[PDB]
Amino acid sequence: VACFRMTPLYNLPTHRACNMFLESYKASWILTEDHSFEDRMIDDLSKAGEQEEEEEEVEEKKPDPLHQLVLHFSRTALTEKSKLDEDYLYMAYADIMAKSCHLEVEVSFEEKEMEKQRLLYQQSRLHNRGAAEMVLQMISACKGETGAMVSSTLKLGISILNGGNAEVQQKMLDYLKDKKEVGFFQSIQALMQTCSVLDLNAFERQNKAEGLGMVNEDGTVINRQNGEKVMADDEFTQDLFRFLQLLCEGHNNDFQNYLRTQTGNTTTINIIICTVDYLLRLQESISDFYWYYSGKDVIEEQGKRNFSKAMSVAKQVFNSLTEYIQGPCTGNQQSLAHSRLWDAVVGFLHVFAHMMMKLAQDSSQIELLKEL
Amino acid sequence: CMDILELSERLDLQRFHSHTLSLYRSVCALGNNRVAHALCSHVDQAQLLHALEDARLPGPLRAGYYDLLISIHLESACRSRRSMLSEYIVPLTPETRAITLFPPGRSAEDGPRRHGLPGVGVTTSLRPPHHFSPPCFVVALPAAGATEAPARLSPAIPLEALRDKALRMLGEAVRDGGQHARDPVGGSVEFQFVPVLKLVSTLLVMGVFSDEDVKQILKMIEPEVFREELEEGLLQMKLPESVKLQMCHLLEYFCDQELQHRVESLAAFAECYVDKMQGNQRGRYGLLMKAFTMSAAETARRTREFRSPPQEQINMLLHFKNGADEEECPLPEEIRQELVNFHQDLLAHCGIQLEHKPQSLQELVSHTVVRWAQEDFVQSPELVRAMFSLLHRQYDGLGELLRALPRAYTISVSSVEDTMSLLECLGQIRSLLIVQMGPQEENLMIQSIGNIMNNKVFYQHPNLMRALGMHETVMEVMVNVLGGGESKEIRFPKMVTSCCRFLCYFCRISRQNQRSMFDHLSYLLENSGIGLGMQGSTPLDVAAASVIDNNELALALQEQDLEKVVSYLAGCGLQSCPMLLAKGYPDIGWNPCGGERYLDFLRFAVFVNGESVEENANVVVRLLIRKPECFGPALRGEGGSGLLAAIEEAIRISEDPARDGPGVPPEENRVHLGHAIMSFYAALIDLLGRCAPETHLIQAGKGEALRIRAILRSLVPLDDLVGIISLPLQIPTLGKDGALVQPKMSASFVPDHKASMVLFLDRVYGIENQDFLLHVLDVGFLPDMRAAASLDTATFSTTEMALALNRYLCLAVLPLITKC
Amino acid sequence: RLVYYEGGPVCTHARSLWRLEPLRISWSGSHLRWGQPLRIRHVTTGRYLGLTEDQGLVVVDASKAHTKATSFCFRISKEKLDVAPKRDVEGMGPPEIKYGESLCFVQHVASGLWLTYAAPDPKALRLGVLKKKAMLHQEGHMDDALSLTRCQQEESQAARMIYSTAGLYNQFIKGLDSFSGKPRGSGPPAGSALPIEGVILSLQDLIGYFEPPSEELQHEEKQTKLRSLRNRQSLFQEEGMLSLVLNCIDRLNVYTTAAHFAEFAGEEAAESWKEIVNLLYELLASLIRGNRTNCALFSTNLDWLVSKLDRLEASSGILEVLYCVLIESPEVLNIIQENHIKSIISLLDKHGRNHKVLDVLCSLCVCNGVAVRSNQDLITENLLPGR
Amino acid sequence: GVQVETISPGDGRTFPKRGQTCVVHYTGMLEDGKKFDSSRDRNKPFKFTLGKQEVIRGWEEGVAQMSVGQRAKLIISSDYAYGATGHPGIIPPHATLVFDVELLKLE
Repeated sequence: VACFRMTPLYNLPTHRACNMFLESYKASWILTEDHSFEDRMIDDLSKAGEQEEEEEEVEEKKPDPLHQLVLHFSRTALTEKSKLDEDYLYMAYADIMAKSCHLEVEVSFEEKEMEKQRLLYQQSRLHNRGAAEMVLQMISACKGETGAMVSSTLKLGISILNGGNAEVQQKMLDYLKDKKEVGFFQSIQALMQTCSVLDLNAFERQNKAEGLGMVNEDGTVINRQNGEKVMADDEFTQDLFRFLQLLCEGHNNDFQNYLRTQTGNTTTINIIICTVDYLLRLQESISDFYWYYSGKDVIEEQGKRNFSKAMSVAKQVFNSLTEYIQGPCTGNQQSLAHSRLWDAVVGFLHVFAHMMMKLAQDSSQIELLKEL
Repeated sequence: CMDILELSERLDLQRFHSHTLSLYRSVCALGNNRVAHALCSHVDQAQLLHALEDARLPGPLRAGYYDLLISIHLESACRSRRSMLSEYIVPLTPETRAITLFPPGRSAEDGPRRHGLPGVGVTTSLRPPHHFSPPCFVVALPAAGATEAPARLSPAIPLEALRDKALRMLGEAVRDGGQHARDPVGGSVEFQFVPVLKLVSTLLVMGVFSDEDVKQILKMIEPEVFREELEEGLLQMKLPESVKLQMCHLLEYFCDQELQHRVESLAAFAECYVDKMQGNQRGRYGLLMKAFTMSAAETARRTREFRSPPQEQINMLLHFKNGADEEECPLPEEIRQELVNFHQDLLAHCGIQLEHKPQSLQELVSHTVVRWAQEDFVQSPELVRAMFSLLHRQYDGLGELLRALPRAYTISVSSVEDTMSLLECLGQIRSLLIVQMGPQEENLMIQSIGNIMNNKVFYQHPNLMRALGMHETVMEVMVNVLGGGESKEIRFPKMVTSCCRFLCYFCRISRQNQRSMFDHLSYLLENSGIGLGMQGSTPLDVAAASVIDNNELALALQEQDLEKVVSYLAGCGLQSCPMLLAKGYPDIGWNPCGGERYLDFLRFAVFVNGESVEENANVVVRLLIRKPECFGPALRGEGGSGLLAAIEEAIRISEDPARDGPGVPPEENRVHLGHAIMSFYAALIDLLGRCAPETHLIQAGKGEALRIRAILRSLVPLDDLVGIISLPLQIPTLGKDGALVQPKMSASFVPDHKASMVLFLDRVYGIENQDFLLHVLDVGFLPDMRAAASLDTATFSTTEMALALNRYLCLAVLPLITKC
Repeated sequence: RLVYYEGGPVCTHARSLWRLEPLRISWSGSHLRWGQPLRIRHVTTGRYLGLTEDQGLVVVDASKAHTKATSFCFRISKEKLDVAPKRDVEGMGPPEIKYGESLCFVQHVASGLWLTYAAPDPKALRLGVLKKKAMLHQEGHMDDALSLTRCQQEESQAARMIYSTAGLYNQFIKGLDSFSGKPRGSGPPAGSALPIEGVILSLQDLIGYFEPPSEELQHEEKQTKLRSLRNRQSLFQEEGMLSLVLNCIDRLNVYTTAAHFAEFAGEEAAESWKEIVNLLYELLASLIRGNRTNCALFSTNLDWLVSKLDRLEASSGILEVLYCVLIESPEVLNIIQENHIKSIISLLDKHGRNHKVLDVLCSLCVCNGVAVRSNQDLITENLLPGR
Repeated sequence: GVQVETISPGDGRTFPKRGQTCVVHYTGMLEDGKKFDSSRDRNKPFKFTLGKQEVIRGWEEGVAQMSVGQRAKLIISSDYAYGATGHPGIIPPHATLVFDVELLKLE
């Protein structure tokens, strides 16, 4: 019927064809075009001028343009306000700064060393100009609300902390212990609580929506093309826990203890226990998914993708806990021992034991078995 | 009197008069054109121009008079034009066809390396004109009633002379700054420059400057970069930070003009390219049809393209950026090459494709911003933000175009007039976002909404409406009005009803419109806590329209929104209506009207296209049982009388005045409590029946479906349904010497109440036993069928009760008997 | 007098602050230990948690707060271990109870009852209130344990200041009411003496306390100071000091001039009438300045403020209060009326060309980038055409 | 409404007729001498058509009485002026108006 009916492109009004062409050209030619300007922009902004012209006697020199930009965003974050307004300029410049730190046959030892030194220099460009303090201030100012602003802040923090940057870790810890503000960890705890897990109801709704076949043509309207409803914020969850891991990377004992107990603050939040709580939630969700798929002989593609996303988040959380406790941090070890980690481990052991057998019995799920 | 120039030494008078000018600006601020006309009598055009040109004026008074001129004569037009300037509705005319990225030349292959002068040349984006009225104070005052006359226009001032004076004043200021005199106009460089630059920027944004004027302004900004074919420009003059802020505003305008030129060039190219693609596809289809089935598989392969939707055809025909063969992309190479060349031109224009002098606007802006930041530690946060926004645009011109394109739209020449009218109406609505709602504003908003809904472009270009963001603007205005002083009552119910009706129509127009409004469901549900004061369309109605009969959106519905609605329903079931209590109604202890509204929304949420959505129905049933007060006092466990007893008590209430109304008819004969109670219980039974599972699920034996049906049967006994279906209805009769004695439908038991009972009986209990079928026929259905048949006389055929009975029968009863 | 478990914004207010007072005086600041008897004092009211036979668990006055009624202790568990003896020591002692981490059961020492929450209030949903009356019970519940949370030095200082200031201003109001309607004629004022010196010093101290931060300050520390000032304004308002200041202003406003005041309070008292009224208006302005929540309170009694604009003793202070209110609150702008606008214009007419009145009118016209057409039209109609 | 007092004489022969466009230059003052309007400030003569009710009644009658090239003073009572309502923000309620009107030409 519909297939028999012809819908040629040439039997269209010119203006409608123009709008369709603009959409398609934007999607396929402009969006796909790759232009790398972040490094050039950051280099231009970091370069100062005429230091020889003013020869400021005081060692304290005026900030250079990149420093002034970072200071402006720090001022915005420090302004007393009820909420942090979405700021496209801040998001764009945070993305530019994050991309400036690239983190790029077997590679030679000299090549690897040069790559490490280059990344260190790129991160120093930012954290010598207050980027670490700006990241902390923006996280505190987000006040536990998820969104593009906190996503950009977390990505920038990860970029400047990648490789366990000891100098950035020291700067962040010094700033936190000097300011003695509970807002930072309150915001972190709220974000962790808002992080989502696998939802079987959302999965069933998505399955029914995908199964439903609309009547009109695909081009005219959406055609059941909607964003994922199951663990839609998995990227943000991974970014948050990666940031927390990078704070402790390298067996940074001071930050490991600080994440558990903020001595100077009026109130403390146990980020280790918060992480354990999220892990328990995720484990229960994964157990529910396994029980849903236990009867079925084979796991479909969408179920496989959801399992993979949940397992990636769980892997990041486990790595974060390992980073918390390694060194060892005896305080963190005791906290975890008394926490609810054991129940999560028991549930994970049950899920692993049964999923290994189920996935081994079939060969189309080899990649999923390897990930598990 | 004294010379106003004595205020340079009389400082108290100077301060008082400057604050007086501030007060003038405040009273005419944000679109009060009537007050602007009034102020034209207190500060006339001659005074304003003389003050503009006066060099001895103290700085505060100079700035005050410049700002007063802008506020009285230019602020409203500038604001409306600025609101319009972020969108690109490009008509497909010869002028648009003639637009090219680079001016005709030979400097480089990807168009001449040199751009055209920004803001100079042909531009075709639609922008409604400026409207001004003469400032006359001897005309007869409108004899029309208050608030019915058309909105006042801004006072008129001669724009040609004003722009010439502004240009001359800017040139003189540049010369004086070069000279470095010891007595700057206004007492300081800032006072000399900032007012003039503000006036110039305002005029630029209004777009009253001609091409020659724009060329002069560009030369003043930078003589060398903007040379066509003072020796020092403004950008190298060592100016204060506020002057730099005004310079940033000018540069922002010119960058916006460059972006607009890029968008229009893209649209002009798109017209020709889609024309060529359509011609080529027509030729290819002709050739394929002429081919006499060389191969059936090949024929199907080729014809799949024409079977595909036009958007997918366009995507396939354009998918050759990285190279493709004639099989993948049938587009010929000579046509592919045009797109490749244009893409190269666009990248070159954006600078993405690659001296100590800038030589271009982008380079000039980048160099200037970086030089300012290097030279000084800038102290003004507004200045810092402006400079870095400009720098970001310069470095990411391509991203700028990408973000601008969603707001571009091409239209045929035939739609230009209607689009202009729609743009004027939308400009009025947008202007209403910055003013507290009053009677005149409400009238203007209603008129604008009516004009928009009458406009045909509103229906033919829903994508254009969504891009313009009309729905968001209307929703924001409505929510502002609702939130403002919501505690006492809802003011401007006519305005709220108009906005809600417009939004419902917007949802009905298109499925993408429905999804766009569905994205704001939580907002609408948040603001729908207070209702029933409008007596018409409400944000709850908008929310229902945003999901009605859309399976995708119904499945996308959120449990949180469902709980919010259920909590509203519980509150209605526990508390009485404050509006009714104020009007004097008896306090019955709950709110059947609001309860019914929330039940209606839930019904639309759970039932879609004649079938129950299990995911929504199970959630709704669980929420309702978790908050039993939602069922009303009758279905209350502890002391509930039961459904049948509740309906009978409601009938008694309706019969008895002083239990049904205030008893101390402006709208639909006020509200009647007995009918309200009956309607609430009918709506609840209807919602539960629609929540009942489907027969195919029941046969499949799903445990969840069987459990839900068991819960529904537990809630509603069958005997209560049969009793309500058996309750007698009032029938029109002839009496009092041929007078027609008719029941009041809005205050009595009606067949619509039995229809819900029939629906619940059919969907939850069903009829499968002949004895039960005969019993229900004998007690409930046959008497109503007989009444409907008896009302088929010439006197009673068209009565309200007769028509309601016909609807009830044909929609509930007869289909059930046919099934059984 | 009653005690509740409440979970709203009260967790940041001053009425939820308590002070733990061990029965000893020396080393009373030592570490708190399990089973150690102590009193629990409510900071803002100065009353002690206690058990009364007639009413049960209440807060009683210090006069009635004897040891048997008001002695409580913290217990790790509900077991019957009180048999274990406890002996005081000279020094900080062993640390036993931790902020946040430790869970404490509160037990009335004399009776052995446990501090718990009363049974759920009937028709709780119809109330719409989650407040739960607290009580002393023999058994209690499993979730009776409490967590002790520290409060900031600024918060505790503000609570104590609220207690003292409320006492002083209530005493002042009572003194004024003592002779409200009794003219002295020629003789003693015929009332109770007024704490004039204390009131003046307290008002000056509170004005200094609420002084806004200076503009020359750096952005970060200015923001911190602004946050602290907003918090302290909110604390005082929530404890009701704004209403107390308004009551004092009303009682003093009843009199038209210092001589009229002296006719009832005596010459010595009347010597400070103008100073006290000016200080009260200054304190009110300091309390509401920059605080939208405090400024919005005047949307209900705007007439109370506007009707006082013509008083000649504190014209500048009253105008400053009005300016703060109009700058902050759009609700006041929405409820403004033509008579109010005419009163402000009359201020212009009768007090001279003061640019602050023009500023007030501008603030009436526009607030937060939203225009009030009714106010604009009223000002235009009532101010311009006269010329 | 209106009283007309000549300031400078016109031609004395040509007078506006119904449906004719009068071009004038005017300055308006309140009865106490406060100026509130003037076309000379805008530098553009004011044009209006007789009999279309575009202007107040006092103007409609006074300009009709005037003659081409004539300068006159029109004293207009409140009822012929904006009257009780007035012109909010410009003319107070119940205001007598004084105008200095010159009839430049007829077209």
